Amino acid sequence: AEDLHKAEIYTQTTEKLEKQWPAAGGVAKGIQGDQFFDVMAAAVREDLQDQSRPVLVNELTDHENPYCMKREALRRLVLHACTRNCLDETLTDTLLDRRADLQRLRSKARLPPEVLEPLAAFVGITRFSFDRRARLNQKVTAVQHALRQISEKVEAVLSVLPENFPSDALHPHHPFRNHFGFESS
Amino acid sequence: LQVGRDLFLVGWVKCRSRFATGHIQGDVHALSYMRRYLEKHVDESVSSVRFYEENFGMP
Amino acid sequence: IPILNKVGQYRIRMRCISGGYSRGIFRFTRMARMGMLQLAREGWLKKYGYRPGLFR
Amino acid sequence: MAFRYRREGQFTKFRVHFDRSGFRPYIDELKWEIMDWHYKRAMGPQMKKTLMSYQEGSEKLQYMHDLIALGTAKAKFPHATKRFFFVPALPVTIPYRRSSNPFCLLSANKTGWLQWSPKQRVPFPQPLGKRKVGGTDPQPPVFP
Amino acid sequence: SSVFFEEDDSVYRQFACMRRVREEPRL
Amino acid sequence: RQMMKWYWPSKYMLQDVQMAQYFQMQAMRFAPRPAHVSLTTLSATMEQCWKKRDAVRAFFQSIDEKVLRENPTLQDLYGLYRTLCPDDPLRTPVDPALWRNPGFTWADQRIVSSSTN
Amino acid sequence: ALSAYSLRSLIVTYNSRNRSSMNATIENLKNALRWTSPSWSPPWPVPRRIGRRQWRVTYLKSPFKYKYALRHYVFEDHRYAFAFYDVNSVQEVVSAALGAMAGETCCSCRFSWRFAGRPPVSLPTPPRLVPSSRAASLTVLRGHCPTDKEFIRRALEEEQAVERIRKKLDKKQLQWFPGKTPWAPK
Amino acid sequence: RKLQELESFVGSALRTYRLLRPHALPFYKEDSLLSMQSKLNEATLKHSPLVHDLVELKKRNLSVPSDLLPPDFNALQFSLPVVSARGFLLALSAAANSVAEDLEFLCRRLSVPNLPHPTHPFRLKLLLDALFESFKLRKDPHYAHDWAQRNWPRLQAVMPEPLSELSADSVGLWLKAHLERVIENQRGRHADGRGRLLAQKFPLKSDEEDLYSLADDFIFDHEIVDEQFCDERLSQFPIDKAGELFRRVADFFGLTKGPQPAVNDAVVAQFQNLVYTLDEIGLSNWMKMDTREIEEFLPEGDPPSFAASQQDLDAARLLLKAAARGKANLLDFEALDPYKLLHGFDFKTVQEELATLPPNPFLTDADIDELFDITTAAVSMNQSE
Amino acid sequence: DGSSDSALISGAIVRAFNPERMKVFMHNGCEWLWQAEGTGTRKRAAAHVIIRRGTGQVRVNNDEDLYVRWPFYYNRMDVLQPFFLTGTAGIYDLFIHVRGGGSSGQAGAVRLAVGRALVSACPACARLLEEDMVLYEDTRQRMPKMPGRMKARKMRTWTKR
Amino acid sequence: PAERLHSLFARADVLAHLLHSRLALPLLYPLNSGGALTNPLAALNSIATSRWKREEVMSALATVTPLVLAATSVSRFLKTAHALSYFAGPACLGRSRVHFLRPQLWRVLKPGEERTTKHLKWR
Amino acid sequence: RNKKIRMSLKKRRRRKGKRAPCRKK
Amino acid sequence: GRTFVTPLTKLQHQAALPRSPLHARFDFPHTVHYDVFWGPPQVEEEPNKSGCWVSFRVADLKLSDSQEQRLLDILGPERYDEQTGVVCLEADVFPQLNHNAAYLGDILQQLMREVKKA
RNA sequence: AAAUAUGCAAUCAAUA
RNA sequence: UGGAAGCUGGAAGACGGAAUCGUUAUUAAGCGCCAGGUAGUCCUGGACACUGAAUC
Repeated sequence: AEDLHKAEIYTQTTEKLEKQWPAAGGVAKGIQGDQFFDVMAAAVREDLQDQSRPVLVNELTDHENPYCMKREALRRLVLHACTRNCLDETLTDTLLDRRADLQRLRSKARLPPEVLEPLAAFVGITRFSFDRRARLNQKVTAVQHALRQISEKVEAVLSVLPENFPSDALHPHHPFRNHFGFESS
Repeated sequence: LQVGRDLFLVGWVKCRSRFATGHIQGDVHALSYMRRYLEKHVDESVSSVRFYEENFGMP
Repeated sequence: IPILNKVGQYRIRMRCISGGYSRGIFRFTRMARMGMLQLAREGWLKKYGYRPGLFR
Repeated sequence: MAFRYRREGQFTKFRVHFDRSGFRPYIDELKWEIMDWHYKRAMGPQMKKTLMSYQEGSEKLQYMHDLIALGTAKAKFPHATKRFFFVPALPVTIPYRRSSNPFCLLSANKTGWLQWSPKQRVPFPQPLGKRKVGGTDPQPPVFP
Repeated sequence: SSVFFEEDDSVYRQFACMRRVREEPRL
Repeated sequence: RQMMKWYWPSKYMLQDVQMAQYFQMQAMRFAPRPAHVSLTTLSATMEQCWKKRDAVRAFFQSIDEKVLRENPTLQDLYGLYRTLCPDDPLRTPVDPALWRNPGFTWADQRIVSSSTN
Repeated sequence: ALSAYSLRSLIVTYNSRNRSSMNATIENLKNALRWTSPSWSPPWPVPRRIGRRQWRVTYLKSPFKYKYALRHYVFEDHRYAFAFYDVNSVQEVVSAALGAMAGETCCSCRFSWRFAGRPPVSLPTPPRLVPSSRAASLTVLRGHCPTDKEFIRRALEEEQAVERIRKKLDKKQLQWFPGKTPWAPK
Repeated sequence: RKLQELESFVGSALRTYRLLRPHALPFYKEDSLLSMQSKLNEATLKHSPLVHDLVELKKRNLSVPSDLLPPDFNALQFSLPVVSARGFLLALSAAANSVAEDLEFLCRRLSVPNLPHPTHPFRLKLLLDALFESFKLRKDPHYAHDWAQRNWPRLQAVMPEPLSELSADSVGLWLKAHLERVIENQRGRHADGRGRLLAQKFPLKSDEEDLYSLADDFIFDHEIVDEQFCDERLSQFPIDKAGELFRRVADFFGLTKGPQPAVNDAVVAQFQNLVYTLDEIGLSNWMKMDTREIEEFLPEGDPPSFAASQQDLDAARLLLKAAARGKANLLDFEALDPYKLLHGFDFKTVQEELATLPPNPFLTDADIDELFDITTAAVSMNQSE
Repeated sequence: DGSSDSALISGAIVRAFNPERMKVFMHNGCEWLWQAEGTGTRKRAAAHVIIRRGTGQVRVNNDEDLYVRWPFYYNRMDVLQPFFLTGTAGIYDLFIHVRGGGSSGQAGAVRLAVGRALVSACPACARLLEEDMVLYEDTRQRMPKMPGRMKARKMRTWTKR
Repeated sequence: PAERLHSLFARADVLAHLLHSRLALPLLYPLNSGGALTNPLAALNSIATSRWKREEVMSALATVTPLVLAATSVSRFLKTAHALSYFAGPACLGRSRVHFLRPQLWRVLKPGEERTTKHLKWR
Repeated sequence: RNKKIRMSLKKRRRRKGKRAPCRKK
Repeated sequence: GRTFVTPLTKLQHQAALPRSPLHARFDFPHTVHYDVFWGPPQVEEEPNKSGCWVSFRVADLKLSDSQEQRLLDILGPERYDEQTGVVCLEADVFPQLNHNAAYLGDILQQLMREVKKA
């Protein structure tokens, strides 16, 4: 019962986070646009969800999907103290699928990387990362390095900017451009 | 056969043009469901139904 | 290439996984007649689309 | 063409190579599944027996290990009158691949362990008739 | 509607570092 | 690879069940999750930008729109400065794509909520 | 331009080994779509049933001799394809498609990302016609795909063309002894 | 013998309900699902804070705070939620009266006698029965002339001009010829297709005059017809062509003509959606079978007679809005989820949940409110005897 | 008078609910559809047939002649007999799309399709085809080969001792 | 009227949705042969009443029945339209056997009907 | 192998476009 | 010489990549297709799920007659469907979808450069 | 007739 | 004496004695085609289609 209660609390927290830090225009459009505010909001929401995700007692799988967590808790309870016979043990899955709340949560999972990573690779974007926290980290590191110089000065700032770094100099052993890409998530 | 496969019942059945007989074993709830199906959920002319040799609590 | 006589692809035979027999072995099963029969009758193939009610 | 859907599978069944038909095999999955079944059936009950043997120092050992690892040990024992139930578990042995599918039930696992349940009303490897799954009865046979 | 099909040569001409970045070193 | 995938996997490499390891896993799976390096560096960058707000304004006044277009990182700096302070350092309004008005104002205190049940 | 690409089509082909599993997946997809948040209608895809495949392995009935007694082991597969067009709620559609899967059913996803190229050049208001000196002196249906039918037609024509091209290329490049070219040192 | 007849009738009623409820699991599976749901609900709710709070309050003799259970909340029956039966009845009465208004207007234009009183909860069915009784034919060519004499003037006003301008004698002669051809083609000992269609007729020999059916007896005018008709009427009806058929009927009756078409395409789309919805409750089975057995085996009962309440009116309005938006089942909303309410989880109201769902393109909230009269529905329900 | 009124009612019904049946032509005292279609199957051959009031030209698949598709007179008669039986030989031009099977199977499928098209054009004339059994769909399939047998029924020669 | 005819079918669809919602559950809902009788959920009568009355569901079904009986008029209209759509127009010894005089009896395994000839010998 | 299959292969070559004799010489 | 720049390295080195997601290096209509496989836990990777291709219409490309002829000749008749005037380019050279997509983009850019050379 | 220059299988129009 | 092809063909062989086998119409009989044995190799085994009867 406590695990089910924690799962419900986690789902409520995820809904509150979604309403508090909505992604304007859709997650895919925000990722494609790659705006600093959108990346920051997505990373903040993801990190808050990660921090708030509970640790249940009866399950050793820390599911990041509230749908999966709630469904597994319900299935465990049903198996433990709701199955009269083999027919019930088989109809457990139909019972789970017939719940309206699970139906609603079914269409609220995170976007898998492969939806856009191959498209970005085809376009030719090397300063990119499907992971919102990683993208925020890259942008923030670049901004910190630019600020370090912000104090012939615009030229130095542009030189320190990540986009203006030669590709040949990334690794000594491969003095050729367009050889390194973005790590897949 | 479909009903028994769904209900995990065991035993045997024997159907012909005008009659049917069978010996069914399984959980009490499954047996009750089978009895209800035979009494009310058969898509053929069922003029008479009879149940006999009922036993419970078998190991 | 004499060394291929010993370290070549053609020194490999399809042997039954569950029986060890080296004849009557199909890639789709990797097992001989009796291995396939035991696996099918134990009920390990129902999940994988096996239809015992089909002759042809 | 009098029976189209009846013969639907004939073309792939008869006049196509396996490597080009697109049919997906099952050997490389059932191979691991059977060993998983055997390992679980062999180890789960013994794990539960070992867990329940003492049955008095379980909470003390959990407290000490929590102190050693986390340093707080108050996650499971907020106070002296809280009971932490231990769920039997076994190592996961089948190398399932981590996938981006958010609905995968064995991709978010991080402990390398899975909970084990002795109760299952429906037997999974349902044999045909009287046949018993091999490796089920270890007692030696007795002849007349 | 912000697609920039052609890069502005003036900015790269003004800034040398971006000029070098856009430049293709000889094989 | 295909020819080396015929027989069963080794049965002597299956993990053993040990009570000590079970307790270790039980203790470890409750470990805490620290805050992300991205967010810590975001806080540090916000502090630095607030400290050097004047330099940012001078740089954006000196710069033009084409340089901002050609250097996306400068767009991130502009967005950070705009969310920190409502001032519009650039002489001319920017296109929506390069920067869209979020309507946000700053991080560890902003990102907080409380409730009970 | 990554920011301009649009998800023209997303075709999910559920591959199952059981009719019950396929039906469960279809029902789960329907229920997931039935609860999609935003005239406006849920992103109902166009169903496309695919045939059934089979395979056989033949063995004798006996452990020794008796070659005229034989047994057949028959396997089955089922495939069912659903196509979303002009997908705007990419996250919602993908989540529903992936969470619909039930039992052992797998899914193969077919993504199409389209870029419209340079936008058409806008024509201002055409010049108005004035009299001269002489004159002066004197979606609705439920369960149907909400996207445009012409859009669907164009997508289908492109899909058929690419399928023909793929078949031609594969047939030309197919070989039984790969790597062999005629008259080369064999 | 009476017990045997009662058991047979119960079986027939259960079969009729199975016909009406397609795409549903078997009865034992449904019962098992309900059992599992109830046991799960008890196991979950035994530990709820609210249950413990109420137990302590009752034990210590205190009073229950009023601001705990929302006014619309109802007690769980057998550990699982249930919707307001009175509210459902009120919504049904409102919708039935709304449709019966148009049906009665159509009947009056045709001068249908023996119309029922509007307060009757069975107003729609009574109107349909009265219409079909007024317009009935005995399938015998001898009565064709009398039927044309009695009924042709009523239909003349509504018929399109080229047919209305005709006389009653021509209609009588045409009906006589059609009936003679139908009788010949039905008694010509048809075996395949036509034989099955004839056999599908539900037996009626309780001294019941044989009545010509235009839905079934019309196509027997010609001996031989396309086998596609038989295939569609016996195996799978083209449910997707209902809009086309309705447009055909409207064109025949001259509703399409005019600068502003009287019916238009929105009405065709609405009819298509209605047919799709009826398919969910078994339209296809009705097309493939005879509905006389459905009528004769579907159980009847005493009409409801109770007193309405403010909560009942609110529930009826919410049910009408949910049905308009397509979510007619209220058990799937967070409002009727016992777990969240008992465990103190914030939940969305019915209106809040409906606000985040696609609206009905043909019926907005104001239209619902103006076109459904909960007051008259409650009056009709409160009607007695 | 009465006949005119009955014809008016029939024409109104046809216009309202059967627009395609308006375009008909008189022949041998009865109306025949200007254009009609049908389908047929036999063995692994499926055929679609369209008949339009013409001069009697038969085109098969991509503009192929009847005698080129079916060199054999019995196959030609299988295909074109229903026209003779109904008496509409030369009245209609036939267009055929056939796939699968062989010469005789395609001929049978086309015969069934032509009969169905003719009955659709003039249902009252199907009595002329009933006796000849033109409107019969033969669903018989090849007998599967059996294990332990060379063919569906053939076997090796059994040797005693 | 125009608006009345415009809204008639939408309101009929609302009624049909109500009927579908009612019919989507068992007749004696929520009664069950399991938890309902074995695990009842006094001080808790406000949130869960063990008592239950059948007259409510009986009346609900009684009101539902005539509505579906009326909805059968939709099927009647569709059948009428379907029959009209196939109207043609003005009006224009020994046994015969195919595929054997009589069906053949088989005492050996038929390759086609193995599901009925399996018990018979294969030779 | 079988003479009939050899002739079949020769006929296949002829259909593919290689004029080869069908005589079993 | 004994040391040389491999063709793929040359393609990467001479390829021009966009500065930001707001910059397009193609400028013509096209559709990018790739396949992804998802399902329950599995130990074996699904084969034939690493290739990707791009399809476009020559009329949409809107080139001169000589350039269109050069494009058709370079891509061959196998990659050209005449019924709808469509042309497709495939890339399944590596077992990784991202690598195949990057290679596909590079080869498409090189193809367009060669067409413009016409 | 300034239309065509004509042999048929065992998969695919829910897509050639 | 792995299979296929080509030039030459002085190999038997003219439907086969006592005896002997298969076969229930999309069947007999004829004809081609193809999965599998993870290089090559059967006329074997297992299938597929096309033509297609006669007889108490």
